[PDB]
This record gives sequence, C-alpha cells and structure tokens, in this order.
Amino acid sequence: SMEASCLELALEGERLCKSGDCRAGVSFFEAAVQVGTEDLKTLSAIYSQLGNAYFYLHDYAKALEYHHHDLTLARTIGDQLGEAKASGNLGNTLKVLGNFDEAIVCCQRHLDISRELNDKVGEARALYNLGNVYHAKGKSFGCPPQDVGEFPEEVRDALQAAVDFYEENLSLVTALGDRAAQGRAFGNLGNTHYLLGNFRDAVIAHEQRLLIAKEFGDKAAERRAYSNLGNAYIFLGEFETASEYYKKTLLLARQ
Amino acid sequence: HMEMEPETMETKSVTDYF
Repeated sequence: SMEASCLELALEGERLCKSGDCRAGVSFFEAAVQVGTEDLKTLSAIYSQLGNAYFYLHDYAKALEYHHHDLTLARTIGDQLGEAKASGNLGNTLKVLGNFDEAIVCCQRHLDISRELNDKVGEARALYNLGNVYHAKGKSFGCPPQDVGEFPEEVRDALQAAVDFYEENLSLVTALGDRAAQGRAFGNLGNTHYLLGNFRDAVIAHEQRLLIAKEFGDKAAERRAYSNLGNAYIFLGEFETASEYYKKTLLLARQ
Repeated sequence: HMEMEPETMETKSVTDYF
C-alpha cells in the first residue's frame, strides 16, 4: 500500500539523519510526505523530523512551518506528548527568529504538558529551553560594558528569570543523572551571569561546564569554557589570568 | 561576543509505532 512505502521512506530518512547526512534525509522525508499515509501519528512524526532537519540546516522559516503543522496535528489527534514536543520545537525556532514573546508561550506549553504527564525528562528540557529564551530576550537589548552598569528592571527581570530556569533545570537533571544536560545549562547559566554582572558567579558556572566538557572528551565545549572564563576575569580586572585562559583557548582549537 | 551552548530539540520517530 501507500502506507508501507511512506513508512519505508521515513525509516530510511531517520537512519540518514541519525547517521550524519540530514540533507538527504530531508529528501526522503519530503518524499514520504509526497507518498503520504492515513496514519497521522506517522505523518506528525515525519513533519517533526523535517522541522529539526531544517532547523539544523539554518532554514529556520521552514522549521517553524513544519513544527507548526506538527503542533496542529498533535492537537488534532489528541497526542499530548506530541503537542508538548511540537510546542518545544516551535518555541525554540521562534527564539532563533527573535519572536521571544510567542516563543515563551510555546516553551511554556511544553513545560505545562510535561508537568501534567509527569514527564521529568521533558520537564527539564523545557526548563532549559525557557532559560535560553529569556536569556536571548534580555541579551537582545541594545548591545551586550555600559550594559552591565546600567539597564532597565524589565531586562534584569528577563535575565534573572533565565537564571531561575537554568537552576531549576539543573536541579532536575541532577536527579536524572544527565551530565550532558548539566553541561549545557551550566554554560548558558554562566553567560547569563556574565551579562547580569555576576562575574564570580559566572566563573563557577563555566568551571563546571569545563569539567563536564573534559569528562566527555569534548573539545568544542572545552574551547568555549576557556573562552567564556577569559571574559569574566577581564571584568574582575584579572588580565594576566584572562590572558592565559585566552591562550588556552587559542592553544586548544589548534590541537 | 559570548559563546553559547546548542539547543535541544525534542524528537519524534516513526519507530514509535513499534
């Protein structure tokens, strides 16, 4: 039937994206769309795959559109988890585009549904996703030195809010034992502090990020941590310190 | 200026049927 062949093409697409070549994976997903199916669970899944595929490819407009169809459809068939997820992805995409307000609503939904269903895994991710949004939002005021000295309570509020999500996230992910996740949260938590002017707090966060990076054998994350650490010391005045972390950074990407 | 961590996207599979 047309079901079977649509099922095949998607399955392929998954292994293709799973194995690095998402460009071709997209094509197989689109193809499976072109074939189509009376099973909307499956279709829903496929649009999602496309949404992310295209997200990774930096074509955010198309990701938005594919997740919006996913979201709609999950609502259509009463798939709460599916709606939680599609929300998340749409939210993140909206963040990337700079439509923070609607992004917040979308990520907020993801959270609420994940709480309802008592999905702690999903709950924590949404907490991280929200973190990034409020971060991005507060970050996108004017430019990122004169900032830390003077800026509006409604921007503070936006950043402090991220901090609160990150911390909550962290807490959650300590329970689930997810080192990777602590990795991500720590980094962004630190930059958020950096902007807020909490530089000693910044360091702590990135030291944890670095440690976790080293533990995973992750050079890019090592690459960053040193970088972000350089910046904070600079703001405390420790230039000889900064000088070295910066050296390590340049020294790293070499290796 | 600052270096940030990647996003997480939740992910659905066809294999969820199985």
